[PDB]
Amino acid sequence: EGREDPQLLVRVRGGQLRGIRLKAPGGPVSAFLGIPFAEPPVGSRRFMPPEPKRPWSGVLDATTFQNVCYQYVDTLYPGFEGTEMWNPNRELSEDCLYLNVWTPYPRPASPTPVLIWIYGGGFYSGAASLDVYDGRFLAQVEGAVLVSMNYRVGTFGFLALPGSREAPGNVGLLDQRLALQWVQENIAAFGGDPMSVTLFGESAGAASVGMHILSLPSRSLFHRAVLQSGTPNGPWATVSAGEARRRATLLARLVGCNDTELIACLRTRPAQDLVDHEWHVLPQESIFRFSFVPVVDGDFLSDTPEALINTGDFQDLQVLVGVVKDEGSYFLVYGVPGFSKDNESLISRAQFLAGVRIGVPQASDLAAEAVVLHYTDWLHPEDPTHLRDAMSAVVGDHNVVCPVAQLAGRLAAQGARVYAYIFEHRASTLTWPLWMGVPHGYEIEFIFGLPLDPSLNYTTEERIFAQRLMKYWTNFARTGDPNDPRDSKSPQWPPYTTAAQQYVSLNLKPLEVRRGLRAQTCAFWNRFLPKLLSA
Amino acid sequence: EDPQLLVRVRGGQLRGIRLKAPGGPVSAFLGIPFAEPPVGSRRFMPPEPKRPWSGVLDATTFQNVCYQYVDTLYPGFEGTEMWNPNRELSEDCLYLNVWTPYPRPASPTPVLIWIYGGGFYSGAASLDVYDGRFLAQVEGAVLVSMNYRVGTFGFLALPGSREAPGNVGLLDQRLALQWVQENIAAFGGDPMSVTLFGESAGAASVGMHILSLPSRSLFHRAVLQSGTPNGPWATVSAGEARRRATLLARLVGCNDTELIACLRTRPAQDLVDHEWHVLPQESIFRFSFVPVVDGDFLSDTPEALINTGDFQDLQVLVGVVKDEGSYFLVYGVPGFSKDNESLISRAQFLAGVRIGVPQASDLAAEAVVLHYTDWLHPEDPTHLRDAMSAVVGDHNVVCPVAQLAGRLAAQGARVYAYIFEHRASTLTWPLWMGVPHGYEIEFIFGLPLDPSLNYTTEERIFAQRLMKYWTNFARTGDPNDPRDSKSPQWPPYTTAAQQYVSLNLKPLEVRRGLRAQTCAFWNRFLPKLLSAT
Ligand SMILES: O/N=C/c1cccc[n+]1CCCCCCC[n+]1ccccc1/C=N/O
Ligand SMILES: O/N=C/c1cccc[n+]1CCCCCCC[n+]1ccccc1/C=N/O
Repeated sequence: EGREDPQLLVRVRGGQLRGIRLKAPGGPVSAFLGIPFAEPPVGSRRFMPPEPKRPWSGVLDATTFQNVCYQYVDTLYPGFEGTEMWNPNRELSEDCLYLNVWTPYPRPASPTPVLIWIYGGGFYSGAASLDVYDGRFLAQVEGAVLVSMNYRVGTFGFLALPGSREAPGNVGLLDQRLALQWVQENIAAFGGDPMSVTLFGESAGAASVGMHILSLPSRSLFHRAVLQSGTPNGPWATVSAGEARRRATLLARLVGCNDTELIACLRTRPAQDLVDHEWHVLPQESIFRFSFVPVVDGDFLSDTPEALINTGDFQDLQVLVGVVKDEGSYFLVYGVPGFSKDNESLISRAQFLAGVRIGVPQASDLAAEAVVLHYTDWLHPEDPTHLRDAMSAVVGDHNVVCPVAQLAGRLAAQGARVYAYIFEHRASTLTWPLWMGVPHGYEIEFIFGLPLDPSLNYTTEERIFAQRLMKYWTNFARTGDPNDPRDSKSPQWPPYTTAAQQYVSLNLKPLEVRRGLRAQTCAFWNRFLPKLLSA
Repeated sequence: EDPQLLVRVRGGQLRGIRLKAPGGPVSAFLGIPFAEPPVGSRRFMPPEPKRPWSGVLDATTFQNVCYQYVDTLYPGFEGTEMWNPNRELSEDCLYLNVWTPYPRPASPTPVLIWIYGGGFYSGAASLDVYDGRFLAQVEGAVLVSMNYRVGTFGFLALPGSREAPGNVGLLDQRLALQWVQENIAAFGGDPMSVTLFGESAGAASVGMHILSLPSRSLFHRAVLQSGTPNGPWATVSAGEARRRATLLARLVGCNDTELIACLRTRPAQDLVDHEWHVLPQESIFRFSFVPVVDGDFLSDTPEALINTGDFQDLQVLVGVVKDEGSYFLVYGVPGFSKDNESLISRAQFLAGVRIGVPQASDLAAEAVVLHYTDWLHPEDPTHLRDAMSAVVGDHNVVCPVAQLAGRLAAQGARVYAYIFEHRASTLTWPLWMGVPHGYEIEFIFGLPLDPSLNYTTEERIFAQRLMKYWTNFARTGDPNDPRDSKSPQWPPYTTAAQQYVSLNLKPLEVRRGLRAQTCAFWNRFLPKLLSAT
């Protein structure tokens, strides 16, 4: 080895790694980036569960992010930061089963609570290498060991011919699980405490985190979970075995393809091809629906997440869950007619009713009418600003907020310690229009402490706010309690309970406790709407 | 023989009585017959005009209350008693009362015709709360009120039959209205300015006159307090009236002619004994014999008629009370009583909803329950009780009022809406019922002006406000004082703004949206949910 920095040389089960000393505002961090945790899921291994990475010889260079899993690249607004920031920042490859570790520099003397990030991207995109997921700040400032993994998204991660051997489904979850296993086995080499592993993830990452809560083999792999603006339950996070079967076969047809023959044919298809066609398998014109998502395979998910959260026992579990003020807004611009990032997206009543069909694609006419009935401000049913916002709300509520309420409820009710938040601070640097409020994904950069980077132009209040949030998150990672055990002058973040339904606002202001997470409306989505589908 | 108390009406001479109202005399002409007593073969039959009489008809005491069920739920309780018959029950009850100022107006003064409520099963124009002396005295109103047949006698219909064609209680009303047209001038009342007002079934009745062409020429303005021709209780279909009439007949031991003929042979209390027993479900705020959509008096359902009606030159004042629904809960909704605080369980709430929305399928009932649960405190009994109140008032009054308000406004009516939020200090019902329906009536009628009644002085001032609104409305079609300013003004209810005022001790506050969200649920969604089960 010779002349390299002794702190960047770590051994893991698969061999030797050279990480990189990264600058964070407050000092250096060790980053080990692109550590393989799986055999490349290429060729015959596409759609297949991940196989653990075979040891390598010599010192693996872990100084750069590895490939991003093959995925649809958003080109709605080319060159626009608001979309770009989420797009692959590394080469797209199916050989993308890599993970990243950030640790204090020098690496912590004593075992440090590990935060594992699981990115979102609706299960068709994402990458642990995105700037918003930069673990350097949590590592430097909070002394956290932060792990993020790439997991296969899209067909590659989720195309399922349920029952088959060649495409069992949920393999992207299995990638994730494999990275969790990797952390259990290897994190101590970094000063990470495998006995204090907190999964956190946003959106599909949050759904993913929830699936891990819901899937035994994952349960031993982490101790606490943060679910940001996503849940395993809800209308998008999973598909039935039947529907996954439907979509896999359809995608097969779309690309020119007994499961084995079909999958074999899919495995001959070049990655871009699967990507090019994956959008085209969705049953309706929808937003917040993704083609290849966790399949309720009876295996990874032994039953629907709804069933599993309704009957699961979560004694041991501390969960931090929450939402942004405007979960729906982001989605509207991706094909709800009338919505745009470039204008105030004031919509008509017709455009609202139309958006409701798209936003609640599984809704019957009655259901959709209920939604419209429920979200219409009957004092100004025609008011386009209201309609625009209720459209946001419908989509936000239906996909995130109410799933999260449902999740926080069922979890609390079944033993888990649940801390619920709503994140309400619109980043000063947001490039999405004002009307979009705090769209989802836009708390991430705060949790991750990007605002601490002076070069990023965040306000001072945001830097402080990020520090608070990192404190909450890492306090939660350390203890199962977001609350600063030191400073008790600060207002307390009370558990969320079915009885009290307490959750906190996360904004520039001190923690304000609020009760009932959109309680009225979520009763509509979580209790009433299902029944409206039983008839 | 006070000459002020002598009136020649079309059917002959009447002697009223001089009554004292706190600020002066009023001429009261009480018990004027406007119809042949609808007795014997005339039971269930359209009222015939009262034949002329000889000499001087003593119109100094209230006449008989139409034969009706007397409420025995809380015997001796002012809260229930004040609605009970305060005169002999008789089928011979087709009498109206006229209060005028004393001396009687020099010039044609606007007429208020009060139509009492009582679910179409009860009421009397003679109840102390319908005392017309105040409005007569303070406001120079010629106040008219009629008895109309309630229960089987007014509303037992075998639709299409010649001898129980239904809506006769309404025809009774229509006849009193015609009587006013023909006769009110003789009292100094202005037949060209007749404002119908009524509360609850009386409001529904006013509503029905609005919706019935023959009635339209008999009044110019309408005030529907806490009731509407539309909504779940004010009407039944022909088939349902037929069903209940034939069921009632079965229950009393009885081809239309023969069935009706048999029913006609039955003592009045026998019909009333079995009146209750014909409701299709265990309900509250549902009444056995109510106006029937007959394609005659009501050419279509009130729903249909308010949707399509043309109301250009109509002024309507509608409103509700804060707690439209509370009163009704004690009458069959388990867990509710005027005595305890009626803190109900969730279970009792769910059960109460099937009773309160008796027409609700399971799903619809769940929708109601889901809607009215405060999911933040889903089992809190105060909330559930209040929600049960709300469920009932909304389903039954507030939302039908909102629907009517909106449909009338849209269809060109001039509409003023109110919510009445002042609980009478003298209210014998418990606090949790807040302002139950009916309990604005005493205020509108001016009862707090009678110092003997123990209303606070604020209530007297308020009743004076209320009487001004009602009579201004009577006078002008606009409840606003063309004397006052910045008061604020009571704005018309419109479908756009949805402005309505709070009638309470505090000055008018304009509000927007008469339970708009919840009424959208009741008026827009519930129907879809039922018309798809
Ligand atoms: O695989 N799908 C390809 C495709 C093709 C044609 C049109 C649409 N799609 C889906 C992309 C949906 C975009 C949904 C939102 C994208 N997004 C990315 C990162 C962070 C946030 C978001 C949006 N949140 O609302
Ligand atoms: O027609 N027979 C009816 C009957 C017979 C035997 C037992 C019970 N009932 C119904 C009771 C009245 C319905 C409740 C309305 C009571 N009420 C009367 C006057 C003024 C107001 C009210 C209550 N409003 O909520």
